[PDB]
Amino acid sequence: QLRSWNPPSESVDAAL
Amino acid sequence: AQLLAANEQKFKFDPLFLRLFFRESYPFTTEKVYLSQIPGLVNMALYVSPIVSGEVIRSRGGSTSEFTPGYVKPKHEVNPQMTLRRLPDEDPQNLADPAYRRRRIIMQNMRDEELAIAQVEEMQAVSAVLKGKYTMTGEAFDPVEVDMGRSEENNITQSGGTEWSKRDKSTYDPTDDIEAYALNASGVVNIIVFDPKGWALFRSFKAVKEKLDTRRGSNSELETAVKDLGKAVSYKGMYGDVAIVVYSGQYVENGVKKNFLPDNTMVLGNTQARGLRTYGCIQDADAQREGINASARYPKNWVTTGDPAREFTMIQSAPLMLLADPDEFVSVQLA
Amino acid sequence: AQLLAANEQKFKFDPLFLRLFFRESYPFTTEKVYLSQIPGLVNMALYVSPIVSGEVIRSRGGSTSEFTPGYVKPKHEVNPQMTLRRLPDEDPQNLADPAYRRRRIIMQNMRDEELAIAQVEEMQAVSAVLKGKYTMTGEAFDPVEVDMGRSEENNITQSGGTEWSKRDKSTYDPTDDIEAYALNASGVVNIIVFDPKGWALFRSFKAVKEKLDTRRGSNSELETAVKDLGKAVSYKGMYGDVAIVVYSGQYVENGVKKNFLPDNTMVLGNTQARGLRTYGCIQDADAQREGINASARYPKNWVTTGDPAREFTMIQSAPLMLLADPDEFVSVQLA
Amino acid sequence: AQLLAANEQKFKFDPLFLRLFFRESYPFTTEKVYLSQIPGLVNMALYVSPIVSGEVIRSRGGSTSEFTPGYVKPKHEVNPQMTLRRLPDEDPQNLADPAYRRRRIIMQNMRDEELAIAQVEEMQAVSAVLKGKYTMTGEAFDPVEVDMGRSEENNITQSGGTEWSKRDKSTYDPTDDIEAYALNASGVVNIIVFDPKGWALFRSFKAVKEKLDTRRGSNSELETAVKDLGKAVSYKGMYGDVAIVVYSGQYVENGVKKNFLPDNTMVLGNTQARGLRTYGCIQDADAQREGINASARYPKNWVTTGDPAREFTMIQSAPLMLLADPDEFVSVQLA
Repeated sequence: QLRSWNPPSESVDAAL
Repeated sequence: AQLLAANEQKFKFDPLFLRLFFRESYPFTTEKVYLSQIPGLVNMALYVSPIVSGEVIRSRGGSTSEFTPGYVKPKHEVNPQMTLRRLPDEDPQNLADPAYRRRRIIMQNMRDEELAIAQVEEMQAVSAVLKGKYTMTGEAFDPVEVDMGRSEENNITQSGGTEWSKRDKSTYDPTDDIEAYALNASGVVNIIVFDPKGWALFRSFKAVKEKLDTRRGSNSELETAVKDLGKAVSYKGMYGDVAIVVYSGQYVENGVKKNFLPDNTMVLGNTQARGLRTYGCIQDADAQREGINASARYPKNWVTTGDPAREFTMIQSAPLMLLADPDEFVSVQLA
Repeated sequence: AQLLAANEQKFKFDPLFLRLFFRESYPFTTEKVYLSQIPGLVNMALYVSPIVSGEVIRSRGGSTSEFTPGYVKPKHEVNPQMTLRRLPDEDPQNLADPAYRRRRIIMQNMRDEELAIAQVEEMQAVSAVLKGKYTMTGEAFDPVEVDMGRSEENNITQSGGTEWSKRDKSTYDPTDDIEAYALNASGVVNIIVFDPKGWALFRSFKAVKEKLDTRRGSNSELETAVKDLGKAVSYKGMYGDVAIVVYSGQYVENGVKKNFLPDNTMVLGNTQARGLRTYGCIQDADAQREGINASARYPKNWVTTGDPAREFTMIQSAPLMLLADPDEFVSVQLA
Repeated sequence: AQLLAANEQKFKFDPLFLRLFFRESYPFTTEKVYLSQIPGLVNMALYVSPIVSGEVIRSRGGSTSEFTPGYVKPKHEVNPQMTLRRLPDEDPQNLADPAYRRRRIIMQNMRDEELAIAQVEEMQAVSAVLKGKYTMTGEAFDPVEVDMGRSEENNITQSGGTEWSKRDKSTYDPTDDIEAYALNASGVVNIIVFDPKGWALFRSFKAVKEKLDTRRGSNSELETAVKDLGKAVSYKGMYGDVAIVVYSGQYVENGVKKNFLPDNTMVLGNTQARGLRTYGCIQDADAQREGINASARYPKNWVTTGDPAREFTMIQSAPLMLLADPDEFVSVQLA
């Protein structure tokens, strides 16, 4: 289920 | 199913044909090519007396204005079941993501798609400037011969009379034949691009090898073009006045691979010959209601619900690229 | 109707005649050309005794100072009803704009216009340095012959006596004829530009082909000029001392196209011959009240209200380019 | 009549002779050149014992110290009756001004003037380093031969014995002759500047063409000099050790034009040979009472009242440029 929504591992600004 | 804007390549590396001879793109809102509609060369001499001015000048009514563009719309699946092309060690955790795998696999799929249409377009180009005839053909489709009008003196053959193979490998100079075929080309020839063994028997003559300049002597941006496409175009060097190139490009067909070029052929002409890229209608409801009926290419990512309940990448185009002046190039089959 | 300043090309690519031999522009505030008014060559030898100085030196009163410049003012429509030249995929949404379509179509229209005046000017140039006579002519206009004064020894013919075709294709050397025609040219000849078949029978002699150097051996900026205009000027190479070029330019007249050059002709002269570009009055009320009566060219975009209620692009000029020394070039018709 | 300070050019573009070999300017307050007065090379070896010091060392009394400088004072009119050189569209309203027309026409007139004196000075230079003799001559003036003293081994000829034309065009190497003529040159030769056909038969030998390096391999500021004067000096390339240049400069005489260089000539020497630019008195009352009796050039703008009631630009100079060591260059006429 984590497939359709994915967080990168980085500072929040460059992750958003 | 991802949006239309996910179609970023910045990879335009066609082998010097659709980018150098055939820049003259004409995508239409209409199905066929209407050469009467294209202005092409304009009636470009007459003036009027110094009292008043004359009549209205139009697009000078091309005699034949009806051919079928090659509306090519292939597709593929980007099903997230594969391990993909892993560029060396850029964090395979994102490949583990279905999102990143799916987006870069649609990247890979679509790039395969436009290079497919590019290679079929290059086969169209090689047919075009090697015989003036193009076979608009396919199964469940009538074969239309699209002829630019290549003349007989543009199809004169080296094997006729005396062959270069049947000549002195040391003293004979094929330059005489070079201007012999260049004179009836409606212009100056500045590239002598051969197929490999054609250039082989061309250079077998000594006069060629001590007449050619191996040095750079950088003439134009053709060296830059070769540096870009170091794959299948090979800048042999200077023959003095003219540039010597060899094309050894290959197409990988349904079960086998083989070169684009025939055994021993040549086209003598300019680097600035006029090439038309007329483009037909794009038969996609999305394309019509957003106005991409007149364009080059159209990608899309899209889900099928039901029997083939899956998701695909679809590429649609309709090129009918030709040459404005078929007489510009003399097409010769070699010894 | 758009302003005068919308006349930006940065495209000056005339075929080495109006840019290399005929740089000597003289736009006037007066209708005709007054060769007495042009200083031309100045009386340039005499000094005065070391006590006092002598009389006043003038422009040395040219004998003939009355010819009619070719006041050429054509026009076209830029009616926003066409689909235009679409450079590959630079956002056709702006073409959908009437503003962008109209501005780049006036761009296209006007560029056609100056290349039209340039090609008619090149026909004037080829008439000028091939016979010394120019036909200032047109319907509803008297034909004035404008003669620089080309001499008979500048019109001597190769077919007279022995022809190069009627010579040994292997042992005869046409260099002897080269200096024979170059001696009575009032200077040194450093370009041997031929028309295509003229160069063909020139090079048919072996002595030519083992006397010429195919190498670059870059002598001057003529290689740069050829790289610029890779269209119709072809730098064959070095003949050793002299440069070998071939011009195969073509003009596309009212219904057909044909080369500028006659069948087999030659002009022997320098690359620095003096060429005048006298320019007449510009008959446009705008030009007079803003002082463009003495200039090269004049564009305008302008609306007609009433019967032809439309909008047009108008180009006006008046060149009468000639050669200062007709004896500088020997004009020879070949075998 | 405008002031003396209106003499701004910043245009010093002499063809590498008066700027590179002949930098050694000596304007005098006295009429003639007094080579005894010039120190030239100084007696430059002897020391004195470690007890006391010796006699006084002078300028070592040149044997011949009397030649007539070429006092050249031409002039022209700048009468505001012409339409002038109109640089493209910089507000012809100021040309409509008599003030701006007159000032930029004195600009044009005077620049013609110094380029005239520069071209006659270059003819003096080519006579000087091609035979060691200069003809100080003119009508109503006795012809003085000014000789630097070029030796016989500096005038040895290629046609003597075996000619390069009368040699193998493929295997013979003229490098042997190159050091043969360079050895008796009182120094090292680093430029092999030819006249055009001289370089043509020089390079006709194959050994030359596979011995020369076409590459930049930028040796010195000579490439910068060629980039500056891209007109008539042509940097062919490297011959390996030595630089290969060709000068094809031309002077446009009273009725005709012809090259500075003779048919086939060469001077072998250094780029740092010592060249004197002795300058005589300037015979102008203005020059004497403001101290410009010892200078390079003198302009003036000035009105005549009376019979030739007009206004003129007057340029005055007196060069007698020579070479300090005529033996520095070996002058050879070629095959």
